[PDB]
Amino acid sequence: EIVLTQSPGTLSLSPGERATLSCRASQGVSSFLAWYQQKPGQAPRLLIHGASSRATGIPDRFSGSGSGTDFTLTITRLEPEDFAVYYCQQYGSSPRTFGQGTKVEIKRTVAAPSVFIFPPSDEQLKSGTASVVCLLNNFYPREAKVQWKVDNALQSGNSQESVTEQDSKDSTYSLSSTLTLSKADYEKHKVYACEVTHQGLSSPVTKSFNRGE
Amino acid sequence: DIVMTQSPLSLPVTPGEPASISCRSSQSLLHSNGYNYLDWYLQKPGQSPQLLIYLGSNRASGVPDRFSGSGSGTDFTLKISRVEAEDVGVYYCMQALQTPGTFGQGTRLEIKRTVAAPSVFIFPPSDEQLKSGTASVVCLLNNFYPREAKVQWKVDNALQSGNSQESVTEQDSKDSTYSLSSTLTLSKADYEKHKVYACEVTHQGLSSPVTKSFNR
Amino acid sequence: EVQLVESGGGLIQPGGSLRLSCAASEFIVSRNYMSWVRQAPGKGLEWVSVIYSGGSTYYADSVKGRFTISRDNSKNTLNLQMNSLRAEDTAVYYCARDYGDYYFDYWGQGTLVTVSSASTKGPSVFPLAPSGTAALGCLVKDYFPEPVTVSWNSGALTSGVHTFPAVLQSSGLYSLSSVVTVPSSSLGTQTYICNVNHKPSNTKVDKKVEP
Amino acid sequence: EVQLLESGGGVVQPGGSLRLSCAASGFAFTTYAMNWVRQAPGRGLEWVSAISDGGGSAYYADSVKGRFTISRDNSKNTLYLQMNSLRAEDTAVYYCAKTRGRGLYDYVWGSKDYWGQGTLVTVSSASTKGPSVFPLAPGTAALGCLVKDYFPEPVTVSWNSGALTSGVHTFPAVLQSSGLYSLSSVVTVPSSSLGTQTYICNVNHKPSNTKVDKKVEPK
Amino acid sequence: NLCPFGEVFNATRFASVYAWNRKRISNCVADYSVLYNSASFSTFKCYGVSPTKLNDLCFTNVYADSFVIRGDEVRQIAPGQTGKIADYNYKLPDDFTGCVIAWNSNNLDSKVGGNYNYLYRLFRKSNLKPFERDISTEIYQAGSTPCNGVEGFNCYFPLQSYGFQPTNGVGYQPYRVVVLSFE
Repeated sequence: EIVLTQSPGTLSLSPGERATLSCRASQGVSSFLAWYQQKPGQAPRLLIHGASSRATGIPDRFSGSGSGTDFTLTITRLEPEDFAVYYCQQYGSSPRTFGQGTKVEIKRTVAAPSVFIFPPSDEQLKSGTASVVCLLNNFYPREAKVQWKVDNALQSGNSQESVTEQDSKDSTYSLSSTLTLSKADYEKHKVYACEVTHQGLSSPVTKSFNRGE
Repeated sequence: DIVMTQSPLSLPVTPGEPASISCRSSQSLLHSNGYNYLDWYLQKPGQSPQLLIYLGSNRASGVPDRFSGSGSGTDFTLKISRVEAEDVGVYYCMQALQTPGTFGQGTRLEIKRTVAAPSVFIFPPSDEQLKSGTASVVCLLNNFYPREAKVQWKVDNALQSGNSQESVTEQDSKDSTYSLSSTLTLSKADYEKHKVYACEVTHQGLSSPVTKSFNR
Repeated sequence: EVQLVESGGGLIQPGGSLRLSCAASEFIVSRNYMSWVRQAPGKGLEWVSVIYSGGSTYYADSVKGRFTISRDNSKNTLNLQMNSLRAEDTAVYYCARDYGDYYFDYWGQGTLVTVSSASTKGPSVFPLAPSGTAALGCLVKDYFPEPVTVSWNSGALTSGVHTFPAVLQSSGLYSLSSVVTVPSSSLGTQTYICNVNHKPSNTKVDKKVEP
Repeated sequence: EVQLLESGGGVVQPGGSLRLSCAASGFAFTTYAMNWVRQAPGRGLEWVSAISDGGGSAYYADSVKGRFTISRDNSKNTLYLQMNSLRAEDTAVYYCAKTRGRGLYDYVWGSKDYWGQGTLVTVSSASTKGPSVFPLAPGTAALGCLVKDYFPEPVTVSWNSGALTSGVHTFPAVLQSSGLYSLSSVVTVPSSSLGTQTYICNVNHKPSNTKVDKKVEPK
Repeated sequence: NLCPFGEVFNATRFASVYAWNRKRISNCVADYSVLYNSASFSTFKCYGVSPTKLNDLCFTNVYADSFVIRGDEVRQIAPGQTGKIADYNYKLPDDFTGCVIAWNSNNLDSKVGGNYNYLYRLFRKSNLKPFERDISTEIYQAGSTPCNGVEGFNCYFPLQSYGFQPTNGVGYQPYRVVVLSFE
């Protein structure tokens, strides 16, 4: 099978700027290459075929180049609706195969998150499980670090986090972190805290609560 | 043959404003198969023509959505919902039914742009040319709108006539202005028995006529 | 006016059977190259199977002997019979009009096929009580399988709502949080309810979230 | 990828003959009908001829029947226009244009999807003459080149080998009483740069293999 | 009488696969040694007969088909195959008795910019009967709307050009193919 390698894996640009996506092929596929655009939650959309032919209704700022093993897709003047994942797909041999993708994210100014910590409900405690939730709201860039502190001891390997997709309005991310414990291990500790490190913060920001309160 | 009648032959449009070109046909172009066999072509200045609409209502490959074809039988219409500077050029309709392929007379889309007065320059003849016995004095009216201007030569403040050639560019595709050059041809004998050569430009864009001159 | 609409997705045991169906609107499956393409959650695109305009069929090596592509001409339907379903096979399945066995120029919205040994369990919904600007939410925990849909005040409140992608925790269940930002001054007076709907388990929960 | 290269076409003495070529490039030329369309200087498009794929069917405008021959070499992808008994009313820019569709009712003479850049044909008694280039010497200045006394058309003028495109107007040529053409080409620059910048106009008159560089500078 | 196999193999032009040529060969003697001893025939597979022993057999007719395809597709010029060549352009019978030879023709059939003369059928509503080949150009209706003889959306010209490009990998180069049938 032709193995299709796409780079860069992710690409942060600003509306109006120029985008150059690359897709290299494990062996010759001549001109038999297509490019697709996929937005989150909906089906992919054909942009070009034959390495350089625009599909029907595809704006002209999209353009394809390459032959053999090295192909590139170029968006000339990035519009706010051109920010998605782009796949290449060879149809020269074997099974037809797709690249692994390239996320084209909008870059904007640094935005710091506002931090919220949520103690578990009495209803959930009855079930025997405690879930502490730390919320980081509307920030950029995406890379943030969350550190859980239980009675000021740094925790590790007992929490899971989840990021949103860029907000269409203000181009920001949000993030939640969920520390999970048994009712027992939860109830034997006093102060739960969440420490957030992010470029938009001069020094990390802690939100905390006392569980006996 | 089928006669195609275009209206109007010149269409002034303000940038952003919609435009409409009418095209009427001798016979009905409605084919048995439901399609009206009318095409719309555009020829931008200096380029070769280009398909906009085919079979009456279908935009050609690459054609923006603000271009639009409608009508049936003998009355058709091309509409540009937002006219912009790149659209300047000549539009031709054409029937595609029968063997005499016949075009409309063409419609010159003008872009009714805001009044801009010309920059005026005058160039004496080179010395190279004066060796070979003649002299060309060139006056340049640059980036003006509308196209209408009077240029007037004076040699020692004496009006000229009959020895003046001029040429006007087509409307620029970015800023929608015109440029003009006027050439006053004389013999070297005549050109060196006067000293002041003046070019006088009157244009709606300025208050009083502007004069550029040089002394030989 | 052109359209491809999949159906028949859902939760099925390992080693069970499931029959996907794709209904075409304006353009005839019997005269077209039709294909199935699948996408595992958070992963790339894999071609599965194709049927030629004239009848030939081809399959990805991972699904030969288990999948069968076919079509109902009297109903303009593309079909995929899937037997011996595995974990690997959990994905979103797309039917696509296939231009000459080359590229896929028109896609349907897709259908989600979850193949797991777990059982359809509706979620437990807990309040994330608010403690100017204020944050509040609902923890939607231990359901199976996605999707689940959160809304706030029956949809009358969409501004400032974030719902996070679900996470599969070690237990093998699904957990997500949905949060909304509201003014602090509104906390006592305004009432805030998340509306959790989990159609796979046929389950619906409303809870008041409050300080 | 589709492109259509016209060749042939220069000055032809009246009553004489000429053969136009159109070289097709990046498409299934063998499957499409072809067209020749004509534009006389200062006027509109006139259709002249059409030919189906692989020859066989040809069509001609009234004004060229008996004198013109459209033909096709599907071997090496070339279209031909044989022009006999040429006339003043045949002086025009000629270009091949590819028929858009390929179905039964798309028609050989019909919608034309891609057009070539064209080739100019001049029916005239006159003799070919290369031009003479003279400078038009100069907080914003004008300068340019006068390209005088040449036949036939066209003449191309670039500035600094193409590096200077912003601000250039090359006017249409005018026909002087001598029978020869004349044009000028001007460009606007910041006056503050007339000191140290250099402006060279490159005139190219292919019909006579004339190629001239004149540097233009404040006298 | 030498059977005119030189006219077939050393032909100047070859046919497109959808329009493959056939030459009936009758009333002569043919020298099959000159074929198996050719360094050029990358493919030389024979069905129902043995290649060496082909100078010791007699038949009442011999048929010679020639066309150009991609190297990736010579795999399909064999009994019991499927794919766009076997199904819509050139189909051999299950009970084939003959030989199929091919040879890379990059030097004669590809050029820079692409040679678009060679064509294959892309759209056909039903598989082709063996040796049963259509020359048709009617546009292909892929929707419920009739096309009314006008190429457009869901209304595709049934042929497509190979666009033979000189640079490609070997599987994409043109291959001239000759099929000999023995009956």
